[PDB]
Amino acid sequence: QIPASEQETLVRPKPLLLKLLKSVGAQKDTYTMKEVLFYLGQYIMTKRLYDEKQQHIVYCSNDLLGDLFGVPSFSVKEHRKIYTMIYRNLVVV
Ligand SMILES: CC[C@@H](CS(=O)(=O)C(C)(C)C)N1C(=O)[C@@](C)(CC(=O)O)C[C@H](c2cccc(Cl)c2)[C@H]1c1ccc(Cl)cc1
Repeated sequence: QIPASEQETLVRPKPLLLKLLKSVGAQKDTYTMKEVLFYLGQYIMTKRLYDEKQQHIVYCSNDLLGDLFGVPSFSVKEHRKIYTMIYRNLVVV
């Protein structure tokens, strides 16, 4: 459904997203989506907003991530929706 070439595209996170990304990776002016997805994913795991015990759902209503995505929770398996939420927070280069 989602082509792998999409992970090579270049983007610039908006201020709030950049704040989240910097807690897990070095600050950069331009990121590849592969980088954005990893840092976002790593932020979710280190903060345990995703417990492998709780059937694929990430709970973020008590986190900045919830403010970024505009939702209290979401499934890690519904990738199309994740991309749409992430793009609301970045600008394509
Ligand atoms: C928070 C969970 C992270 C950890 S992880 O792999 O990124 C890693 C362990 C490498 C940090 N994560 C996953 O667990 C995965 C394996 C969940 C799944 O599809 O079964 C993949 C997921 C992912 C990867 C690429 C693109 C999308 Cl939209 C989602 C990806 C993910 C990345 C960002 C967001 Cl916002 C949501 C889910």
